[PDB]
This record gives sequence, structure tokens and C-alpha cells, in this order.
Amino acid sequence: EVGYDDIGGCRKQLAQIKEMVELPLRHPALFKAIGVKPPRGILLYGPPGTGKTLIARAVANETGAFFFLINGPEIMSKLAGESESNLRKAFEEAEKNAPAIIFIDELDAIAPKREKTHGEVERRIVSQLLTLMDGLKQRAHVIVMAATNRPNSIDPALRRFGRFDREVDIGIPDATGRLEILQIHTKNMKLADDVDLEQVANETHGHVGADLAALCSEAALQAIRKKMDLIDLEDETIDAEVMNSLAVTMDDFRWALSQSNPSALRETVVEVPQVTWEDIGGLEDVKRELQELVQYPVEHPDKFLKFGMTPSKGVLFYGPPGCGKTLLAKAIANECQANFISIKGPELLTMWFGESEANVREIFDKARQAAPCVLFFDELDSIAKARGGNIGDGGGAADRVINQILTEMDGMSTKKNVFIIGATNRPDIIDPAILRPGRLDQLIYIPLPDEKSRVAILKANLRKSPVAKDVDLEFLAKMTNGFSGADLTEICQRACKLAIRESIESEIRRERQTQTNPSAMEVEEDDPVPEIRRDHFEEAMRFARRSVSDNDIRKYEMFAQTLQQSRGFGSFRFPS
Amino acid sequence: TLLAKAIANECQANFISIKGPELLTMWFGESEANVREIFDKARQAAPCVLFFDELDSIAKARGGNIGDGGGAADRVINQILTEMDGMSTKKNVFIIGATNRPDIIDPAILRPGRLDQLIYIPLPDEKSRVAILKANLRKSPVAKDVDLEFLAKMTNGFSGADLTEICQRACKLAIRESIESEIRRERERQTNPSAMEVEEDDPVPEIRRDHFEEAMRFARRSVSDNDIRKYEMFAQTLQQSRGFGSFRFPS
Amino acid sequence: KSRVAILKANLRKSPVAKDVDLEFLAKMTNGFSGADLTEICQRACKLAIRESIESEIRRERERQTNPSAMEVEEDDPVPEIRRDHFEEAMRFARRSVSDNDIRKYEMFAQTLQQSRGFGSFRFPS
Ligand SMILES: Cc1cc(OCc2nnc(SC3CCCC3)n2-c2cccnc2)ccc1-c1ccc(S(C)(=O)=O)cc1
Ligand SMILES: Cc1cc(OCc2nnc(SC3CCCC3)n2-c2cccnc2)ccc1-c1ccc(S(C)(=O)=O)cc1
Ligand SMILES: Nc1ncnc2c1ncn2[C@@H]1O[C@H](COP(=O)(O)OP(=O)(O)O)[C@@H](O)[C@H]1O
Repeated sequence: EVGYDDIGGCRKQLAQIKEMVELPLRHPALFKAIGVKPPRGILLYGPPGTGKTLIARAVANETGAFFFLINGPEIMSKLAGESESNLRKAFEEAEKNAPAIIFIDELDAIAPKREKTHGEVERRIVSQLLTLMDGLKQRAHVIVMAATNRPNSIDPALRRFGRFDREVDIGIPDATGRLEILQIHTKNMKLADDVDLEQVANETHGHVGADLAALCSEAALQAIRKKMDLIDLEDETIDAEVMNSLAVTMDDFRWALSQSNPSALRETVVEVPQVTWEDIGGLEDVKRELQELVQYPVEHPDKFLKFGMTPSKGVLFYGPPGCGKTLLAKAIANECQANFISIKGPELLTMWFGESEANVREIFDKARQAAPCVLFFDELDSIAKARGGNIGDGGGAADRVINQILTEMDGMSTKKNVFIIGATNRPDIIDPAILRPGRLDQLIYIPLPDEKSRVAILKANLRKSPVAKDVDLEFLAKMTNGFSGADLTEICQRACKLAIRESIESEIRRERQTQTNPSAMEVEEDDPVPEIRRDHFEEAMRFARRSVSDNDIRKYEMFAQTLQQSRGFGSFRFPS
Repeated sequence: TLLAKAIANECQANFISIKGPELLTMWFGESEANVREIFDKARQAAPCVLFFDELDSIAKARGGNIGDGGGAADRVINQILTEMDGMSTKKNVFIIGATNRPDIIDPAILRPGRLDQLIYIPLPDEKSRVAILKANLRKSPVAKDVDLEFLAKMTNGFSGADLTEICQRACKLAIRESIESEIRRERERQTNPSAMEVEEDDPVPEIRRDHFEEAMRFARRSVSDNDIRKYEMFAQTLQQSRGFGSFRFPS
Repeated sequence: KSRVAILKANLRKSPVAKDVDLEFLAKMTNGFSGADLTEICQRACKLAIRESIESEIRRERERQTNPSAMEVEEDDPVPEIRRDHFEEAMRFARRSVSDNDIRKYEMFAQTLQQSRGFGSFRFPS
């Protein structure tokens, strides 16, 4: 049957559910001699196709509890006045086979009322379901798990104490989980040796477990269409050996990925960033300060408690564009192995234009659920720029979105895990309230990368590309007196583009030469340009440009010295 | 727009064009969710070239010299940026943007991951002008007597639209002359019924030199040299520095 | 090349050691004007002069205490501008001309350009 092996994604909420349900189910007799209330209901919510029903079935099988599935529309499709009988009989039958697990798939259909509550019979169904759910006499060990797309879609009374008192957001699987899902979905098709499922997994961003299964099936169907159809040898049952002779090639998977259309790309991603400190070449003072502020409270919470100091839970990065603030935030999140949530400027601008700031509440709740997390508000000054910056609106710096963010931060800190990081290229226009204590008070300045930092940035950008050892990278980094990280990335991309164009043009001509003059003996000399050379980099650097002018760096230096530690205490000595 | 259509045709990929009126309608109506629908449609029809023609229309509508009190950000452009940021997953949709006022375009549009590759389309050259005239006059019957290279060279700075207007005016003059002439000739047969019917065919069967001369008499340069100067400024406002032109590796 | 020539011309009078690679200094100065290069050279000369005056003086001050005490050796503590003086000078290197006003100069040069479209002009054959 289905078990933990079938449950893919390694998303680490299956472990939480296990810890939740073993003792109530794995050790049911224990609770008989101990006075404790187990989890009467667990609300699994997330994007559709994430395997919530699969997870519930696997838990039921691995714990031995009698699994009962109450399909939402199955009862809803039944005639009014007798569907209530179906729900009551389902609970009674689950009660009989104690311990039992009752799974309500698509719970947002039985009790969708969000206090709007249209209709008459559906109100009866929701109220009777409430009576049954609250009617659990704590006898036996029936655990009621329900599936819902979002927590707010179901009736709020279902979310109350004793009905569904604890919720788990399965969420979209990540690259590691996408790879494991691909492995589980590719185990009987005799996958080819060339295909590794790693490149596909990385390119598979935005898919869900159902999406991964559909992509694998589409690749298999492409393989079946490409071969074994030309022969057209078919019978009632295709020969096992004949079908096994085919191997799903990388090309088939690539085409399937091109024909994927993932079912929820837009959904926000809660993922441990893969970026590491290696990608950023320097910022040692900044790196150490970030390590302090974030890592120290958790690695050594006892020492923070000993001195009675509450660590700051907000940091605001300020600096010129393209210097690596987003990368620095990702790296700091990676070092602590905490989930990273990034709120770019377009999202804030959308909330501001639409006059919908309640999304800030939802974003903060999501960050709270995925703890430990690093809630990063990238380019937080976007709203101020949108309203102006030199003259702007007649009013002050306060705006709806920033006010909601401040309210959530003030109401935050309770969680002890969410850490707010803010990045802004225009510190002058940022609202001052953002910098007050209890908010993003720790201001960190990210300067233009140094020569060593520039070398590291070039190496990180060119790690994947084949770069000839002849081209000296230290010389190029030193040559770039004030290039930003974005400028270095542009130079590397232009060099790669030049190399790609030259290689394409050359092999194309070489193919004409064989077509025009068919050689008697075929002897390919391989690639005329196998790796990026000095001339490519020289031509690319010919177009190198400094995006960040020295005047805006001067303004940042002004603000930095606008956070000046006075000029009279530098020699402070105690009287002794 | 023609260049975008040609590039789409060469790749044999579907072409979707979002003209300025559509963007202005979405902006006035405060309905930017249509951008989501447009991007989804472009995604479904892959390979496609999603072209946002005259993308600067909203900025012009809000001003351009003084404009609104706020910055360049607007609802429609913000939604387009959000869709583009959430795009690239499809690997097939390609966004092409055309703007006659690059100065007022939102800078966020040009950031990496967005329409960063800026391409400048200059006024057609003499050879380009000849090709444009030939394309405009391919359908119309043009007499071999009228030299097209001379006309293209004569037009020192005419835009493609100006050349199209000249060709259309020449065709209009030819059509009017043909209509008037055959109408008179019909009077001539009604007023004085000829004993033997012998139609001499069309008095003007194809466009002649005189038609083109009269049309060129009204030729005009729509694009002034000052706006070309502003475009040249922006072009050199994307200047590749002035100190690396001689960059050599140490060897 | 112009920067190298300017540096050589400024330092012709001053005694500069052959070990200092002036071409490297010229190439490292990305967009320094002639005034900036002259300022760097003057600062290097000033640093050399200050070091020579302080070292010769402090040596004489110690030596004068004992009459005829140390040998009569005629030492020159700094007889030429050294490399360290050039690093000392470059620490204070400054870019006088901002890229924005260079932008303005190139703008005026473009406005003065001979319009466009007459490059291909050719008399009829
Ligand atoms: C002991 C303590 C721990 C704490 O929390 C620690 C923590 N855990 N997970 C996280 S989050 C995760 C880590 C990486 C990404 C985010 N954190 C945390 C807390 C603050 C800042 N960054 C992280 C708070 C406050 C206290 C205390 C201090 C003084 C006193 S008294 C009365 O003066 O003696 C009483 C209580
Ligand atoms: C190989 C690849 C193809 C691609 O896509 C190609 C593509 N197909 N249809 C289209 S669309 C259609 C064509 C005409 C109209 C539009 N495209 C496409 C892509 C980009 C721009 N224009 C077209 C993306 C990205 C990659 C890659 C590059 C580096 C690495 S690594 C880890 O550094 O080794 C991994 C993956
Ligand atoms: N991590 C996974 N491992 C194996 N199958 C998965 C996984 N995630 C999703 N699936 C697929 O999703 C299909 C249906 O999705 P489901 O489990 O019912 O979730 P939901 O009810 O939210 O749509 C299942 O048949 C299963 O094959």
C-alpha cells in the first residue's frame, strides 16, 4: 500500500504530522492511563494537487488507523435531508473502528460559509457537521483531518477550538522535493541513463506533485509516440520486452517541460535559499553583523537570555542597486537553514494601487507558519518612489502598505522566529517610522563590491559557463574600478552571448562547407569554440558600463554619515 | 510594429499585439487583471511574440513634462512587470516593447529580467526608403517609367509613414483622374452616340510619373529633427563608458 | 597613452626610481584628468620630501648629541621617489571630472555633429 516512501517532496510537514499522530494512534492505550487531550482535528491546507489526501492515506496506513474518506461533493451531491444521514453514518462507522482517521477531502464544499453563508440546506450541513465535530466525546481515537485550499475559505467556526485546532500548510514542493517527487513518479518506466532528473527538477520550478506526475506521463507519451509507432507492431497487449527497449530521453523530458503549464506558478514560494556566502565575495563586516543579528539568538539563545537582552528582529539594507542585498539576505537565510520569503516591490505596489493592504496580514501569517523564516521586503521604498520622492504627495511619508507592515511588525515578535529584512536603494525617502525601535532599526550599508569582492562576483557569475584558464579574472576585477554586481553580471552575460554567437555562426558555416563540398571522409574537428576565451571577454568589456554613478554613492555616503555616532564621546573613559 | 511582425514570422511563432488603446482602456477603467488574462493567452499560444505596442501611452496620458505628482509607476505597467517577473517559466513567450518616448518610460521596465535589450530604430536610409516605397507600391500598378530609387533618394528624411502617405496620395490622384476621365468619356458616348462601339480601354491603366510628381508636391516630413535629436541623446545616454575601449588582458 | 605621457612629463624634473612602473599607474587611473595626475605626482613628491626631511632631521638630532659620535658616512635616506610614495599618493587619488559633465561635453559635441543622412552622399556616375 501507500506509505512514507510514496509521500514525496520531503517538505518536512509530513514529519510534523507524524509527530502529531503517532502517539494518538501508534500508542492509543497510553492516552487511556494519562490525562491529556490529543489532536481532535488537523487541517491540511495548500495548493491543490499537493498530495494532502495521499499524505492522510499514508499516515493512516503507516499507523494502522482505519482510514475513512468523506468526499466533499460526494455528500454535497446527495439529496438534501439525506446527506446529513451520510455524514452521521460516516462518523459512526469511523467511531466503530477505533482508532480511525476520517479524512474530509475538499472541506471548502461542505462548509464553505465564510459568514456570507448563502442558501438554506448548506447552513444545515455546516451546523450539523459542527455538532458532530464538537460532539466527539473524547472517547475512542478518531482523528478528523480535512483538506482545504486556504484556511480562510472554510467556515470560521470549523477553525475554532476543538473542531480544527491545528493547521499544516503542505505548500508547493521545493527543488529537493520536486526531485524526490520526480523520483517517486519515475520508478517503473525504466528511465534512461542520460536523463538524470536533476536538471529537470531545477527547471521544474512552479510545478506541484500532480504537475510533476503529469509532466512525467507526458514525457512517457512522447517517448511512446516517437518510437514503437513507426514499427506499428501492435497487439492486444504490447510485449513487455518491446516496451522496455525504449528509454525516456532527455529531449522528451525537455519537451514535456516546455508543455507543462504549472498549476500555480503565482503562488508564493516558501523555500530555503540555495545561495551561499561563496556567491558574495566579501562584506565580512556586514557578513559578521548579519550572522550576529540572525544566527546568534538561535544558536545561543541561553546567552541572550542570561544578559536579559532581546535581539533585534529587523534589519534594513541600504545601498546602490545591484550590490547584492537580495543575495546577502538569501545567504543569511541559508546559513541559518531557515525558510526565506521575498516580497518584491511589484507586490507592494500592487497592494498599494489596489488599496488592498490586508494581504500584508496574510503574508505575515504565512511567514509565521513557516518558522524559522527570513521575511525579506525587497525594495521597500517602491511606494515612496511611486508617490514621488522630490516633492511627492502633499501628505507625509506614511502610506497604507507601510502602515500595515508596521502594524504587523508591532504585533509580531511574538513568534520569536520571523526575521524582517528590508532592502532600499533610496534610504532618504523611506518612512522614518520604519527605523524606530521594534522595527527595522539595524541599518546596514552595502557598499560597491571591492576588488576582491568583484573577483568573487565574477567567479560566481562564470562558474557555470566554460571559461578558459587563459582569461585572468583577477585582472578583470581590478580593471573594473567601480562596477556594481549588476554591471559585472552584464559583462559576463555579454561575453557569453558573444561566444555563443561566434560558435553558432562558425558551426553553421562549417556545415555549409560540407554541404557545398561533400568531403570523402567524415572527420568532425569538434567545436571551434569550446570555451570562453580572452578575445570574447575583451570584446564584452569593450561595452562594459558603470550603472551606478558616483553622485548617488555620494548621497549614500551622506546618509551613512547621517547616522553619525556623535563627535565627543570617542574618548569616553570611566573615572578610575 | 512591422519589425516585430517580421521577427515573429521568421521564427514562425504566434504574434500578439497589445496596442496603446488597450492599455489606456485598462488604465482608465482601473482593470489591470486583463494583463493577467493577456499573459495567460500568450502563454497558451506558444511560441508567441507578445508585443506591447506604444507602451508609453499611459505615461503620456498622465503627462510627460510635469505629469502627476507621483513617479513613473502606474497600475498597468506594474501589472505588466508582475506578469513578466512571474513569466520566463514558459520559456516561449517573448516580450517586445515599442515606445516613441523612451525618456518617459518607467525605468523599472528596463531592469534585468524585463525589457532590458534596448534597440533603436532610426529613420529609414536611402536603400531602406527604396524598399519601403517598393513594399507600399507592390500591389498598385506602377509604371516602369517612374524611377523609385530617385524618389527614395530625393526624400532626405522621410519616415516610413511619410513614404506611405506619398504613395497613398499618388494612388488617390491616379484613381480620381481615371474616374473623372472615364466619366467624361461616357458622357461623350451618351451625348454623341458613336455608330461603332470601340472602347479604347482605360485612359490611365497604371500610375505614371506625373501622378507621383503631383503627390510628392504634397510630400511632408512628419518627424522633425529635434525629436530625432532627443532620440540620439537617449541613445548616447546608453553610452558604453569612455575608458575601456582599449581594454587588453595582461600578457 | 596620454595619461602615461602626462605622468612622464610631470615627473621629469623629480627623481623617480626606475623600479616604479609608471604605465601601471597610468592605466589604473581610469578617468583622471591631467590636473588629477599632476595632483597625484605633486602629492607623491610632497610625501617624499616630508619623509626625507623628517628622517635626515631625526638622524641629525640624535647624531648631534654626541660630537663626532657616529661615522662621517654621507647617507641619503630617500634619494628618489619610491613605490611606497606612489601608493601613498594614490590613497588620496580623486576624480575631478564627474561622468555627468563629461556626458554634457559629449552632448554638446553631438549637437555640433553634422546632422545625419549625408554620409552615403555620392555624385551621380
Ligand atoms: C531567551 C530568549 C530567546 C528569543 O528568541 C530566540 C529565537 N528562537 N528562534 C528564533 S528565529 C530564526 C532564527 C534564524 C531565522 C530566524 N529566535 C530569534 C529571536 C530574536 C532575533 N532572531 C531570532 C527572544 C527573547 C529571549 C529572552 C531575553 C531576556 C529575558 S529576561 C526576563 O530579561 O531575563 C527573557 C527572554
Ligand atoms: C537550455 C535552455 C533553453 C531555454 O529556452 C529555449 C526556448 N525554447 N523555446 C523558446 S520561445 C520561441 C522562440 C521564438 C519565439 C519565442 N525558447 C526561448 C528562451 C529564451 C529567449 N527566447 C526563446 C531557456 C534556458 C536554458 C538553460 C541555460 C543554462 C543552464 S545551466 C544550469 O547554466 O547550465 C540550464 C538551462
Ligand atoms: N509528493 C508526492 N508524491 C507522490 N504523488 C504526489 C505527490 N504530490 C502530489 N502527488 C499526486 O497528486 C495526485 C492527487 O493529488 P492529491 O493527493 O489528491 O492532493 P489534493 O487533494 O490537494 O489535490 C495524487 O494522485 C498523486 O499522484
